[PDB]
Amino acid sequence: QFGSTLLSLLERKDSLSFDAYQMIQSGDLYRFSIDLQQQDIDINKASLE
Amino acid sequence: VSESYRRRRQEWELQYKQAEWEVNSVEQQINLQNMQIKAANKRLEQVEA
Repeated sequence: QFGSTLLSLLERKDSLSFDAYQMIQSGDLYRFSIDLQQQDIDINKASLE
Repeated sequence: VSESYRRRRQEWELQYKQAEWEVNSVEQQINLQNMQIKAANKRLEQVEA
């Protein structure tokens, strides 16, 4: 009972640590998305000129 | 002939200055292309990331 308690809790521990690390994977992608797209304001201004 | 030689210059006066101002207008279209060259580079690096 103690060994299966330790094992089944350790699956619950190492499952949720994956769900955590999977979120921060978005942080670089937002930076690159904004710093690519923002130029279309400068192109829409250059087209008005 | 004295009127005709006076009328003649005006056709070449217009033809050079309109062409000179289209030489001015084309300069915007070549300067605009830097933005899509930057966009294509800022696109490709995201697939690698």
